[PDB]
Amino acid sequence: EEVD
Amino acid sequence: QAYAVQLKNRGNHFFTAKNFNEAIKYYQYAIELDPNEPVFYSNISACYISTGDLEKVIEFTTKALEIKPDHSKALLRRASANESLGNFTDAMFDLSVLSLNIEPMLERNLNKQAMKVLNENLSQVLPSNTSLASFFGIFDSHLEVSSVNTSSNYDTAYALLSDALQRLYSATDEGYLVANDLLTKSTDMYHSLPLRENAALALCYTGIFHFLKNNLLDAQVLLQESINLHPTPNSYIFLALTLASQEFFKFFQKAVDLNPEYPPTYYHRGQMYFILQDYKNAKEDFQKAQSLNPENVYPYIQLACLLYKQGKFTESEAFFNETKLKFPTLPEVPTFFAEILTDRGDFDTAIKQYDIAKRLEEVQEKIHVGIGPLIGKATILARQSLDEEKFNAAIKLLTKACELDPRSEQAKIGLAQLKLQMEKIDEAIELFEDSAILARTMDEKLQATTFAEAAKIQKRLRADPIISAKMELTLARYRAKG
Repeated sequence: EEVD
Repeated sequence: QAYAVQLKNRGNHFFTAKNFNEAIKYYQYAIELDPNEPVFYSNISACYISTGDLEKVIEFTTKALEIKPDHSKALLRRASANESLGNFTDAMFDLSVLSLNIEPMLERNLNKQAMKVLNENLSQVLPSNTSLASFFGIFDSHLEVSSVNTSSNYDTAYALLSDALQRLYSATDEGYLVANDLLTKSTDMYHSLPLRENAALALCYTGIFHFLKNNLLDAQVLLQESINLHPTPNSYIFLALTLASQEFFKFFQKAVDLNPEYPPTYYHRGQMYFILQDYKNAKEDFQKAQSLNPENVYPYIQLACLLYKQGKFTESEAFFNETKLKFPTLPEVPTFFAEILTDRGDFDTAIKQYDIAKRLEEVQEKIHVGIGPLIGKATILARQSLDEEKFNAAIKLLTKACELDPRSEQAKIGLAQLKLQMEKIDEAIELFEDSAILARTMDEKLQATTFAEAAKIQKRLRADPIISAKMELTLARYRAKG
């Protein structure tokens, strides 16, 4: 779901 | 390095707008300028999980984790794709590493794995000698052996049946194995063939052995057959146990009707009342059992246990003491009392009572309480134990118990938990897996398989020096902070  | 970060951020922009193909293109662009950054590979795996390509998720999380093995998002993503692909052991491994840097994800994967292994394993064996001696303890051994009719003109199987019952009621390791064997033989011989009464008797005991071996359907078939041939209290008791409230009590009234003076009828019914919290009717039935067989220790025991469960420990203790005076050499007395004392929190007196019971059990020719005292003392000692003397003492007792009663799943489970605690994991796994085979119900089997599957992950974690060091550091820090 989340990108760095 | 700096332009690669700029490209990653451009890729992040495309990711946010759900343009995953453009995001991957920019992340791969960044990799072409700086391939040593794990985040780029990790970001690509986020794109592949959002589209549903689980295989590529594994490829790219792995590439991230080959650079940075503690990368949290790459560990979580890899575990997610692994779970989806059915690689539960792999998921559990990544989640365990993550937990060291989740708990319901790990448990979910453990339960998926345990359920899988149990089904594979599922697609004849007697319970422990201790359990058998306990089950048959209420019966009048002379009466049962003597119940074989010798007055038949056609029964050629009576003498074999007599032997089967003598061996059963000898209450010995070998006796149970021989009885099981000869009872099966007798049933076959009676199927081929006072005779009807003997046939029903053979089928009744072969039936209860099926119940004890966990063949519930085979138990009911031979028992109903036994009732059809010649109904006895035993057969109704045994069928009621096989089918365990309304039906249970119906069978017992039929047992009562056939012989109102048969002690085990009231004992077993009192046990159900006891379990159902009906202390009044339990008491009255145990008292009926006692009057009909005052030489049997078990009715006394249950009356004492009832006093404790009602919150009358002083009266219970006194009843146990009174029972001691009537039965001074029977290990059953201090064994059940030690159980009460343990539950009350009195571990000191429970150990003393278990020591008495062990001593009394050793001198008896028959099995009375078997390895019960060994398990009881060892469980207390393990709980009381940094205390290396008590821990190793608990190991010795449970090892002895496993050697004396090899078919006891309780002993194996007990020993395994301790083996696991001292990082004898291979031993723990084997014990847990043997316990799963020996286990009775589906939930007890799954429980033991769960212990084994969880232990195998521990083994896998421990095999890595870095993870092992991390695990030991965690424990050391915990203890120091305490």
